[PDB]
Amino acid sequence: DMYIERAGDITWEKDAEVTGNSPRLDVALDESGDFSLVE
Amino acid sequence: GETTDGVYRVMTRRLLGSTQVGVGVMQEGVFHTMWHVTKGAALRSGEGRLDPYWGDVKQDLVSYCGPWKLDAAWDGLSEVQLLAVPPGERAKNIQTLPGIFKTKDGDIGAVALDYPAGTSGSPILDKCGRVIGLYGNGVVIKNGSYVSAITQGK
Ligand SMILES: O=C(c1cccc(F)c1)N1CCNCC1
Repeated sequence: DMYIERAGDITWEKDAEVTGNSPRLDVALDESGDFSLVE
Repeated sequence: GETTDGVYRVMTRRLLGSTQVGVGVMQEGVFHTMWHVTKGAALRSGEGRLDPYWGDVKQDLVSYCGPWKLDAAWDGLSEVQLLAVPPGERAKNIQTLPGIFKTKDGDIGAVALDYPAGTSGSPILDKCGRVIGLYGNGVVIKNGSYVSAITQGK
C-alpha cells in the first residue's frame, strides 16, 4: 500500500551543480514502454 | 490529505522498513508520476486517498485526482535542471544540457544523469521552474551509465 510525503518546492536554483553530457542516440520504444538502443 | 504543489516521495511499507519506490509532482490538485513506480495502484496522503485518473503504459505515465496538467516542453537549446529526490536524501537540483533520443516517431530530449531506481518520477524543469517532463524511463549505454528520456504527457 503506497503513500506520499512532501519533499520540497519545484523551483529552478541559480548556481546548482552543473554535470552530465548530451549524447545523441537512436532509440526504439516498444509496446511495454521500454526504450532500447538501435545500431 | 496533503495537496500543496511540489515534489513528493512515493513510499511503501510492504518490504523491509519504509522503501522509496519513486517520486511525483503535485500540481493543480493532480499528482503526476511514472507508471512503473505505482503500477496504477491507489495512493495515500495522510488519511486521504488518491485514485488514478489517467494512465498509459506506453508513455509510462499516470495522473491521480484529475487529468495530466504538465504541458511545458524542452526548447531544444537550453540547459534544464533535474530536481532529483533520491531515497533517504534531500531534494537536490542538478543542471545539465540534454542530449536527444532519436526515434522513428520523432526526437525527444534526454538527460544523462544516473540515480537510484527509486528516484524515478523526479521532475525536470526549465529556467522558469516549469516541469517539462519526468525522469526515470530510458536506456543504458556501453559505459554502463544511464540516459533517461525527458518524458512529458502526450
Ligand atoms: O490526463 C489526460 C492527459 C494525458 C496526457 C496529456 C494530457 F494533456 C492529458 N487525459 C485523461 C482525460 N482526457 C484525455 C487525456
